[PDB]
Amino acid sequence: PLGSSKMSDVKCTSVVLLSVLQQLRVESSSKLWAQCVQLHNDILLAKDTTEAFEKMVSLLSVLLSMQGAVDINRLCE
Amino acid sequence: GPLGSSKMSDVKCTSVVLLSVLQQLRVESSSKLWAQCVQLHNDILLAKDTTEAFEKMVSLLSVLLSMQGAVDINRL
Amino acid sequence: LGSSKMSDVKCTSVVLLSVLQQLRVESSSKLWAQCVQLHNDILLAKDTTEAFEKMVSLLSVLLSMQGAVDINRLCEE
Amino acid sequence: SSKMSDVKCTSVVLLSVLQQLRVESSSKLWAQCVQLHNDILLAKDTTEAFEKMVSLLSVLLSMQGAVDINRLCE
Amino acid sequence: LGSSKMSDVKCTSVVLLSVLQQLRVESSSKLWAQCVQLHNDILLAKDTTEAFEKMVSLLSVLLSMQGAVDINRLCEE
Amino acid sequence: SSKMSDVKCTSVVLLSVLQQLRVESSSKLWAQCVQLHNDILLAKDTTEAFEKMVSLLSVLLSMQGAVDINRLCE
Amino acid sequence: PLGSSKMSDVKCTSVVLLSVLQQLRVESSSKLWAQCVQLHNDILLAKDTTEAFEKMVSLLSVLLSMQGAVDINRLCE
Amino acid sequence: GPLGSSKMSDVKCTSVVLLSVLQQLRVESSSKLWAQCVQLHNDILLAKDTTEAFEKMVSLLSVLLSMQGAVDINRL
Amino acid sequence: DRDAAMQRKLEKMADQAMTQMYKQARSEDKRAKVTSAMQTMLFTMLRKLDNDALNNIINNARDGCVPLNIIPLTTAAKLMVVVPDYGTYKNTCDGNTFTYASALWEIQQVVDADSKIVQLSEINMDNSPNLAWPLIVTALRAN
Amino acid sequence: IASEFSSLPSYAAYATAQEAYEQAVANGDSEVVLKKLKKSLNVAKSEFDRDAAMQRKLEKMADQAMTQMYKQARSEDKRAKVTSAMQTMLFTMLRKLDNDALNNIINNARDGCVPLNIIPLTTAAKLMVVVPDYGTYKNTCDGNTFTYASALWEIQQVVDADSKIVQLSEINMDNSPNLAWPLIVTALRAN
Amino acid sequence: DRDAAMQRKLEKMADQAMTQMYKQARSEDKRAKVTSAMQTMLFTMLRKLDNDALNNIINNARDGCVPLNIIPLTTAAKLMVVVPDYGTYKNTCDGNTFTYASALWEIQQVVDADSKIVQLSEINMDNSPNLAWPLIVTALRAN
Amino acid sequence: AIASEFSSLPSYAAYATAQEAYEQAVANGDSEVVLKKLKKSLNVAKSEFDRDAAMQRKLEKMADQAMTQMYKQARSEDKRAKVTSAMQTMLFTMLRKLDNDALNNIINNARDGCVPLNIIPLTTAAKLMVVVPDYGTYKNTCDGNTFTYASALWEIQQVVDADSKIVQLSEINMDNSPNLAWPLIVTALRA
Amino acid sequence: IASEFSSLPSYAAYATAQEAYEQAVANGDSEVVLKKLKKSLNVAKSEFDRDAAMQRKLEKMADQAMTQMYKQARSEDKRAKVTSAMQTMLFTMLRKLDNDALNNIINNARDGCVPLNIIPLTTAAKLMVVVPDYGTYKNTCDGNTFTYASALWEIQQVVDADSKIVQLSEINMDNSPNLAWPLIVTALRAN
Amino acid sequence: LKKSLNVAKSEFDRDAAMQRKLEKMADQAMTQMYKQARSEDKRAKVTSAMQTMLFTMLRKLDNDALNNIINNARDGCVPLNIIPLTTAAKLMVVVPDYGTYKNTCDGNTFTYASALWEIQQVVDADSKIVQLSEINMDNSPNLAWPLIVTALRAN
Amino acid sequence: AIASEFSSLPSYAAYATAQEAYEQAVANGDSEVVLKKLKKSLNVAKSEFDRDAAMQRKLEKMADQAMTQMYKQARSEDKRAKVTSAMQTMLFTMLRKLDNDALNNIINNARDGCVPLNIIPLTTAAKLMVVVPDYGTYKNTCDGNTFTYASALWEIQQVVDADSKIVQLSEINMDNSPNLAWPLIVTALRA
Amino acid sequence: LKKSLNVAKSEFDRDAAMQRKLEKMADQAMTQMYKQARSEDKRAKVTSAMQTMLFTMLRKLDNDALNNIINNARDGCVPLNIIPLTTAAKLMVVVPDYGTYKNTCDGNTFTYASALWEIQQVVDADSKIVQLSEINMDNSPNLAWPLIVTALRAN
Repeated sequence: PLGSSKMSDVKCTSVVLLSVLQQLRVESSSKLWAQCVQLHNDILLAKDTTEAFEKMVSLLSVLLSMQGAVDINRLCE
Repeated sequence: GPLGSSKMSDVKCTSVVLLSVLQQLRVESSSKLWAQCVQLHNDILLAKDTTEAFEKMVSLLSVLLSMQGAVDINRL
Repeated sequence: LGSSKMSDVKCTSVVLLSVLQQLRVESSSKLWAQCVQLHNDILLAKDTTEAFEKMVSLLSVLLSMQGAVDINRLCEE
Repeated sequence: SSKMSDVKCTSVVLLSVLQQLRVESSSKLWAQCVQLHNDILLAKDTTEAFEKMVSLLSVLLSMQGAVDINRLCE
Repeated sequence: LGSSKMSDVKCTSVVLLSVLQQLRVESSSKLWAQCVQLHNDILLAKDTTEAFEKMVSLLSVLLSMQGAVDINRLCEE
Repeated sequence: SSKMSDVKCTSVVLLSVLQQLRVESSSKLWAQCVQLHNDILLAKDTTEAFEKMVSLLSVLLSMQGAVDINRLCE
Repeated sequence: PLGSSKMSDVKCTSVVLLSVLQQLRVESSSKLWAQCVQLHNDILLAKDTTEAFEKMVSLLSVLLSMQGAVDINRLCE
Repeated sequence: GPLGSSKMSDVKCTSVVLLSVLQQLRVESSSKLWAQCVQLHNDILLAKDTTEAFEKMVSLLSVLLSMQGAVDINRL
Repeated sequence: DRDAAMQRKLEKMADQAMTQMYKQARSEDKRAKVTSAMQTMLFTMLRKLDNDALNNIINNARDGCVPLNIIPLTTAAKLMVVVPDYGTYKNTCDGNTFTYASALWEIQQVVDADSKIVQLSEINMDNSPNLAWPLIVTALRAN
Repeated sequence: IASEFSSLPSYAAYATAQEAYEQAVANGDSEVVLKKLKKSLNVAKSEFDRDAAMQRKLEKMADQAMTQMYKQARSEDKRAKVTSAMQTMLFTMLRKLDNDALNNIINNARDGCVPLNIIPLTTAAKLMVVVPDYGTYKNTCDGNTFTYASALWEIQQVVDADSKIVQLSEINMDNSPNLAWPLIVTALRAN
Repeated sequence: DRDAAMQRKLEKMADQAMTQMYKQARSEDKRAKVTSAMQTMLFTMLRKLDNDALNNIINNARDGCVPLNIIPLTTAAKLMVVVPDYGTYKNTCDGNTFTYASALWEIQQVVDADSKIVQLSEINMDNSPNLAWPLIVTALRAN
Repeated sequence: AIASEFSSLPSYAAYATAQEAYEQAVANGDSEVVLKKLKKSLNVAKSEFDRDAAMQRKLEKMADQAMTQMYKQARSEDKRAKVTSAMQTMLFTMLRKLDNDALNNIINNARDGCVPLNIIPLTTAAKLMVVVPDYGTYKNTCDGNTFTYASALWEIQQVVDADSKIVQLSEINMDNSPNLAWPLIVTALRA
Repeated sequence: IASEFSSLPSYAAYATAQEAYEQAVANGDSEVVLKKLKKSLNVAKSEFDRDAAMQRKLEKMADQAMTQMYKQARSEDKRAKVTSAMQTMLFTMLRKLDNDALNNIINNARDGCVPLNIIPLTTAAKLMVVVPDYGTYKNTCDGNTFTYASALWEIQQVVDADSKIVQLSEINMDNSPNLAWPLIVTALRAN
Repeated sequence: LKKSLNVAKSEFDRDAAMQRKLEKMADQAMTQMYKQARSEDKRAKVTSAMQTMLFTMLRKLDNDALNNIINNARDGCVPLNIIPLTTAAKLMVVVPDYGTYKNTCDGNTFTYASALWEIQQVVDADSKIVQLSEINMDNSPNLAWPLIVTALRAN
Repeated sequence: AIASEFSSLPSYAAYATAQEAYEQAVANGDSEVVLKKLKKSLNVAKSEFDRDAAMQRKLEKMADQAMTQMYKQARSEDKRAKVTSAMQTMLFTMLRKLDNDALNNIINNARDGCVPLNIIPLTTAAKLMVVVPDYGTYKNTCDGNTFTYASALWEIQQVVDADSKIVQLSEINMDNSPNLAWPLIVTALRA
Repeated sequence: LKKSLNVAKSEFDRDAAMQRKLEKMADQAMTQMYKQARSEDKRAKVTSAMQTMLFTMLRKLDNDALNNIINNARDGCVPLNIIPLTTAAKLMVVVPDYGTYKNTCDGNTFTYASALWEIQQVVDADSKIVQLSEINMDNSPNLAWPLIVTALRAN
């Protein structure tokens, strides 16, 4: 009832994504955290798969900024 | 892409979504309970056996189910 | 003729709580919680006897506060 | 009066209901409700009372989530 | 004869603040902070002219609040 | 009166000083100070005023840390 | 001005001790933390070296309970 | 007992006492400043060079000294 | 043009000017008339309820006989009241039984205005003038 | 005239002063009294208007609060939709896991049979569950036994909606309506 | 014996009994007499100060001419006031200058009761009856 | 095996490791020296593990108490909901008996989902706002640019849709209604 | 009679009722009026006593608050003594370190010359310090140079106690009293 | 039952209230002053498991835009603000070396997240403006890397 | 060397390590492959280090702003202290002119450190408490078991020392005074 | 000066307000979304340095009572409540093995922290009472270790 297989995957991925951000104690920055929740919320209510992916790009960018090459690098293993 | 212990993988991912639904229901307002929830979730993510994972998941799920009404398992 | 006295009791308890509130009763948390509890029991009473008993308890709070002098002027329509 | 005393009592129950719905959690609005309720109680003109009652009642009606009327009028 | 008018000004500003406080002025944080500030400047004034100027500012707050009608009754000993 | 008006004014300054020393941070005590101050202002008997003044002033005096008198009487 | 050489050492040690307890996030337990502060405070105001050592025994016991054999063991190196 | 880089040892211990005096003066009520204090203190405890230690200590001490009055360096 | 975005702005500043320092504090207390109106309404309603118990406590209160704690409903529940004079005492106390709010209460303790225990036997028509009135009576709900 | 303003104490003075003026102009009084009354009227009008501004100020703040309440409610609707999306996702995933224990508690929850504490995994561990009706009680309980979460539990006590003990012998189809539902069943994990 | 640890305990319970539900809320508002007493005291003191500026604003206020914001002290500081009628206007305004609190102010803007700008030229003895009184005058402190 | 329910505890690993080293030392015929050393290490690991287990039980007990507190708070809320229901029923029963046309009009309109957003004003040309959930309710109160409500007539000052975009009164016919984003928020001034 | 109780509104009624009774007993009125007045007196006495209890309640709470304030002050004295012990320890240790930079700022602090920000260690870094008097200014400043913490600092600006800029040429012995002390000196680390 | 498995060994009535009492007290003694801090070792393992789960999922999605920003992140090119989706929206990026710059920039156009961006400004490690003409292979060794590129999303 | 002021930063170590590996690779004549790989690693380590440095500056800036805010709050407190001083001076100047014996008595007694602990009562046999800092002040007001204070006489109900231990009125002579723990807290009832 | 060392390279007036502006903005861009968590690696090193400092100091003090509770702690014997200093005050301890029990207990007397304590009760790992006669070398293997000993401080 969430949508296609691809849409279900995106929505579920955004949930895990938000959890990782929280796990990285990003909640501290209340301004930034609010924007993350909003992105995450727009992905879950999305009807079109293209709006979901665009929002996921914005949300994932927060994680990449905080993690840094070194971490996501030895992480892609 | 790759498999990766399918069932164990599904259980762990389901636990992440469960903790989120719990947070979404504001269980975080009760620190003692929320801490236990986080522990169960964490122990599931580190579980080695699929059986251990499921047992913990039973404990963790019962917290959500106990919130009678604010969930409405029937309309779903 | 049972023109529903129950209804009058419940309606009156509501007015009574407000008078108590008007008399600054709230500034006594323990006593106020007790009043709210009496008022709620009345509004949910199934038997007219219970509503009146409870009403007795809640009214005793006001009589105690007003004091013999003031209560007397009121009675004087 | 009689019509006047029934409208005044009703305003008391109405204000209580507003309190029950936790409207007091909004100082701005609660202040207005109380002034409206007080004016109704201090009205000598039956027309002044009802005009205010209309304003007070509309606060309750605007709270759709807590005021499903056709379910209460049933 | 300089029987110290300064002293009267300072003493009066104290009474004035209290009247403002008595008139529920405090329920206006911004305005109240301003009053406190006027009252403090007066109590620390070194020159009698400054105390009176400040006093003018602080008194204007009360006159604004009382309104023509009430101020009039007072003047009537 | 004259002796009466001077004692009343003094009570106003005294209450202010108590406020300045942040006594209002203790509801219990502040309540008593205000009642004492109000009774002094509503006194017609010069003896009633001074008796209360003694009680009000003692609140200030008990605050040793904020009331080093011989340093002010100097 | 703290006292003898031995007394200075004890008082200083209690300061480091309290810092270690805090470093171990013992502040959480407000009941226990209050007792630690009190012990620490009594050591610093102590005049006699025997009262200091006794209090240090009570205070150090909190750390030993929380650390455990394994840690303080590989720590005695 | 043993020596153990005497001066470096003295500087690090003095930093622990400094942070405590600071806490004692309630600097913790200002989270941004207290965090910086904790950082300086920590960097002193991990300092490798005696010179680096002293520089940090200069920064950390100035926080206490800035609290003009609540310290009264003269009567001491 | 926005000749409305200009007037609507003036009416705003003017209003703010008149309002920024206006005494929005109560005066000549109508809050007292509000309380009067509500109590009148309340007593009118109580009168129409025509209940014995309610009438009894209201009537007793008018005689200075008031409850000091919420009137209890369960058996053996503690009740305390002020009995201002012998007139009220003889009118509500018979032996060891106290009659209040359409209920019977077993008297347990009585205290002086001097806060001293008073024995039931000394509360009689001959000796009452010697007692330190008013009295505080404590009784337990019978039945 | 200017109605719904009478509730303002300042409205009274204004009206009075307005009448006195007209009355004096009627009886044709001298300019001396007329000027006096006119001034009285000007000041009253003046104060009435300040009040009018203060009242409109009060009303606006109240309206601003209502619109804010409207916004917050809209936000909650949106929040609810999100929560709902997550629940659906959560329950779809739970179904795929296809585990008897998980499935059992989810199905019991659908009927109102829900846990009051975290389901324990060790033996003799205490569990408490809410049983809404006799039908549900009959489908999970059997004698002194309670079957839940793919496990056996030994009933230690039953209490009615009034926190009063209920003996097992009292819980049967014919004596159902006489009990205060729901019932809270306390049991210890068997095996 | 502790025959004191018994009476002191009774006096405590009795007191608590009388106090647990007693109306400790104000009544017949003396709080209004307190406010009256303080204002009387204040005005008496202001009168004895005998200051022109203070007397001027008090006197003006009695005529319905009140300040809408704190009276400023620095040059070019903004002041706003209500001018209830032409009587007050002609008594305090001369050309483009406003005389208030022993100070001169350069009038900057005037608004109707309808919150509309009014030009100084139209405020005269012949045309005043056509204006929407009261007026709100805004001026900047001169000197 | 049953002590592996604490498998998550950090001190668990150390304990298991200590037991293994010992077992292996005995299996390898190691000397008394090493044997006692490994056994000492094991006993300590065991005691620390046991203390952790106790902390875990305590964290669980507290969570359980929190759950129980929530249940009571929920039961309490339910009770409050019933009280609220009782008061509203009492309130509308009284409004009904008052039988005033204006009140009845806003109640009946609310029944159809037509409710005000800001406080109904009594000021001439005052500002009113109401939400209209559908064309049905809209047609019952809108006649041209005039809105009938609360026994009074208002003039529509603006009509806005569910996205906040303006809407013309012309583009609101029985046929086009399907193309609009409901509800609609009408703004109007008292006649 | 019972003085310092007159401030109680209930005291008035009591006194009045007490007099009316005596007056009626004097004029020798009939038992009918006497009984009436007596009852009035009994009730008044009754209410007066409740008030008396409430007043004494008020007084006690006030006293309890004062004793608590006494306790808290005692606690602070103790706290101060502790803080003092730590300061002494801290400063004794600082002296043993015997570092010129540390010693310099401690000595400057003794004269009132203290930092407004954390002393920076990098070049061109901004430092701000309070200079209480000219004597202190002369001992640390020289031209456009400021010597502090074993480092050279280049003055970027000086402001008086009124936040107003002060030109270096104005800071000299003869023009000292004309300046608004203290002065805040802003400088950048040299070298 | 199982009310024995635990409460067995020797028996009577309150000879059980006694046992439950001891256990409760023994647990209290053990928990009174026990470790309050968190095990950093485990928290690290949890983070790792969650990230592994996340990237496995992102990989599975195989979306060009996500892949692009992930790979650029692996090269040190990371976003400093949330990537915007509306036209002319501002985006700021760190470019660590020339190899990464030339791989993503061509003239005054920056290719990122399956989109094009117009470069408005470039500043080096010293916060100084760098002219696009300054950024080329031969002159790269003279630049104070890294660089912060600012661009506006193309239509 | 100057970049070693960030030596504390965590990303500092990685950066330094990356630079060394590269330098060593070049010194060892390693191939282009490895060389570019190590150089890539270095550039990234460098960028991350630079971003950390920026965070450090920001944490310092914020700390500095907090210090500055504290300075203002301190200056503000000082100003408030002056206002308090002014009001007390004004208050005691007025008390002096009131020239009432009772007030003067408690003021003079307070001057010597003899101050009340609870509110001075006016009730007959009411409870009063005062602290007596030394035998000097004690002898000026204590005459046997009668305490003179506030133009009234009280009867000592109890005398307590600085440790809370009771004290007899006999063990309070000029000679023994040195053996007692001052101050003393006297409790007494109005005559 | 040094107002050049930093603000040198090419010069004018507001050709400086520009540079300070860029730096401020470049730092803001870098700090907008930067790591908020704490480095667990360092926190561990700080704790270690503080404990090393503490135990070095405790060793230097060389006090018999402190040494005793430290050494017993190294043997697994640790206090569960704060060690009391007043007579008859209650103390609870964990005893991990027989070797440690016999090294600290003799009959119903427990020797700890340079003091003597009267044993009131002993409970094993199962929270069951153990009789002192049960605790001896030969029977130790049959006990459910560890043990929690409760004692009252001697006079």
